[PDB]
Amino acid sequence: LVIWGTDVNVAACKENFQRFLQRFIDYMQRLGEINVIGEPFLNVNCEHIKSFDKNLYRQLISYPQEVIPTFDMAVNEIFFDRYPDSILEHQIQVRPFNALKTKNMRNLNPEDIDQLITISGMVIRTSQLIPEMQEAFFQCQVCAHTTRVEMDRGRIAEPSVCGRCHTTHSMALIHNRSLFSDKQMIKLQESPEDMPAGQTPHTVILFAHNDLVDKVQPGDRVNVTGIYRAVPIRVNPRVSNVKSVYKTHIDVIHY
Amino acid sequence: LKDYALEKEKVKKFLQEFYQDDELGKKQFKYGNQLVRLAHREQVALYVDLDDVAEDDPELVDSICENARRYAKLFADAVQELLPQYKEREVVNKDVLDVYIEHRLMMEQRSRRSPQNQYPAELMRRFELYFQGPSSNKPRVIREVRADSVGKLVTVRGIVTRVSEVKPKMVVATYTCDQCGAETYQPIQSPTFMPLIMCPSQECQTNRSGGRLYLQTRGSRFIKFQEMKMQEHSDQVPVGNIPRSITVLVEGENTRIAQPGDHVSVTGIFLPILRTQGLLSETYLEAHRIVKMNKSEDTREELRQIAEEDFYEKLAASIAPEIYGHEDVKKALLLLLVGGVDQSPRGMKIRGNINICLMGDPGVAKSQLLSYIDRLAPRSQYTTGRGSSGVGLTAAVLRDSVSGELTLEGGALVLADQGVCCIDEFDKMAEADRTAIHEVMEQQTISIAKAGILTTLNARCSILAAANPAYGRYNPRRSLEQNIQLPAALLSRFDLLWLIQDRPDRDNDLRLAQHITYVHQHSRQPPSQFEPLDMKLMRRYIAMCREKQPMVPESLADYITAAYVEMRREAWASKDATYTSARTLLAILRLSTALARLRMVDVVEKEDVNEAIRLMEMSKDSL
Repeated sequence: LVIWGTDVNVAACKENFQRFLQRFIDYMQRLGEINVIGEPFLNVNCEHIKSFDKNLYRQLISYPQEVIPTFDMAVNEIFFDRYPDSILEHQIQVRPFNALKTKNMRNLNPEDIDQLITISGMVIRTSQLIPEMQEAFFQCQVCAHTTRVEMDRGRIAEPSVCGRCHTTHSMALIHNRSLFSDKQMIKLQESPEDMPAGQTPHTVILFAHNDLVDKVQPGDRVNVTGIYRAVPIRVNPRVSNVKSVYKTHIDVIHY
Repeated sequence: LKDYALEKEKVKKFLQEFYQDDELGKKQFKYGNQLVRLAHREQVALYVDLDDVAEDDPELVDSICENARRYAKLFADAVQELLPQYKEREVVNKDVLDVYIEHRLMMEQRSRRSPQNQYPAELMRRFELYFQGPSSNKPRVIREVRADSVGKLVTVRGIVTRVSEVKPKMVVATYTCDQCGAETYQPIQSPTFMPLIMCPSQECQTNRSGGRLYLQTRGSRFIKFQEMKMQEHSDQVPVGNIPRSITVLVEGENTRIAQPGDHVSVTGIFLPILRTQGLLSETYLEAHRIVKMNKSEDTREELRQIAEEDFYEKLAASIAPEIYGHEDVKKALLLLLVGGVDQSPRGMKIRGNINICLMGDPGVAKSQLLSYIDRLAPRSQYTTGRGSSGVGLTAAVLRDSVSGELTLEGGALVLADQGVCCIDEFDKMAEADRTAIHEVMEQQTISIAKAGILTTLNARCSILAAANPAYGRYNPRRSLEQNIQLPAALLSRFDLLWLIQDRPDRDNDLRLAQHITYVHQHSRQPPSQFEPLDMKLMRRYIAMCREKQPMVPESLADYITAAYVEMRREAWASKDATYTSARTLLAILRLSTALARLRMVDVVEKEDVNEAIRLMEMSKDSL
């Protein structure tokens, strides 16, 4: 019937939320202005639907790396069929907006390895735009023919595995479909709501990867709902040894 | 050296059919409820009190003590094997780990003992097990833990001196390949591990293919981890020794309990760590329980004559006898020995903050007594003024060789927790250090936007200051604010200022030469026919007096208030160098702290008014 290894239903919303979309209408002007303006990053709010059924809400906080992309295709399918003469140059990514205020922001247990969290703090330091290296292509020397092997969709090509022949960045840099991303080093500052001043405040390294960079000014209010991540820190570049402690870092998904 | 099946059966029976009646006088299956909760993911940590085990199996307790890791793993496996029979429904998917675990079990059963075809025991736990030290084992001193006790469950006490922040540590690493479709598990025990390259999947075993694998953090097990350094209690360290530091690692629910400067009790397994000319290894302590008090939640006149007699004549007379007199100055030390530990629970933390200052180190060699205060005073730790560089109190980031990734360390103030803090060579301290003391006067509001310091120090000790005279003795002709270059306002913040002028009093000088011989000359040190006693007991006599917790009189305040009116007018009208202000008010109330507790009358209080005054009179006109 279906493979349950990824915990993914038929769009997870076809029988649950897509019919709600044609049921929720029964403010036209407010939802329709999305089409006219052509502004990406849909900014849905905290799901009050969760009070009736948790399962709908619980599947967008368990495996968000494999669920948020799913919402993107669902939005486009209706939008293309309804308004084919719209701005198709900008792909639209659904992003939660003002999600559930996580209780005990300081007390983040490592149990929530990959779950949405909401931090509330300030911005201290910001870094200049930094690109990030990803999979590239090589240069053949046989009959001058470009052979596609990994072009076919369906495979998972994670980066950092094939960092060889960087000379490709001199000539074929544009043609490799390797548009570098943007990252901004950001250091949040916990604001414990006028705590009696007991323990020290926890710093969290914020490293937004999306193209939303710089829209956050230093020293402001923080309503950043993000996705927790953990990566292993190399002990020394000279060796391959890896220590059994991981650094916290949070990806921003928010307007 | 025993059949492990029999021991597993014994622990199974012990867990299944033991109970108590202490729970509201009702049998509630003490371990049974905890097992039920563990099976239902209602509880994360399981504690096994060895005392209950000893109630019917002392030999098991001794065997456990002789070897801790092996019995720990055996108990963990037994609990894991006892859980499934208590499952009642479908998992409510508490977190991602439970989701992955239930899919793994469902898929394994879907394909309905091979050595390499089973999940590692640590991967499918979702529970943590720890041992609480049995009461039989007396606490041990850190110096006495040597290589001979490696692998033995021990308990040691100390003070937390260097605690890092909570970070995740990896137990089982999850690997997936793009050709196998299975899951590869690599349990990690050492702090270092090597990422895999070639997948060990059975499918690739046949094909000998490339099998390039990618590490993932999805289904990996994570547990909490901390690094803390603990140092010996100063009360039991010998005078001819120094305290030693031993490393303690705490994991799981047991974390986030220690704070710097707090007395903790630690129990764990003493194990060596390799770091990848012989076989070298370090030592650490994998804590299992950190324990607070349980009982804290809520005298005949024919035997001795102690409380009727003033402590100013009795307590002073056997403390610091080598001091060359100056007993009047010593009286304040008695106030300092009392401190402000006994405080009302209303946020008045300034009661224990007594910032006493002394000017003049060469004076009658009083620099010697400063060290003596820390050693004899209990619940106090030795402190140095300028014994090291500036890195000793603040925090910085430098290179490391053994360990330490941006770890946080405490300073001198944190070193002595709610006790007596001694600082020497005040002049030699830089202005940055001088502000740091001044920050304590501002009632502990330490907020710093600098990268290396963002801490809030728990300054609850008492700050004792000794000031050298600046390149010369006090000048009678020159008044303050002109002869001393440092602003008086900085010194004004200090509550008490003391200086001793070495006057040519020939009669007094005669006494010292005779007095200096007596020390270590005979065994009659308390000359007032006091029995020699054991030196240990002298401190214990003080402790029972503090436990009485008497009550000061409230009505006594109004009578003293009338006295203050005259005191203000005469002090101001003099217009001399010595002057007072509203800060005197703090001193007066602080005076009653030690004075009124001593008198256990509770009927009429009159003498305290003159006694409080008499303390000010010596302070008055001290110049």
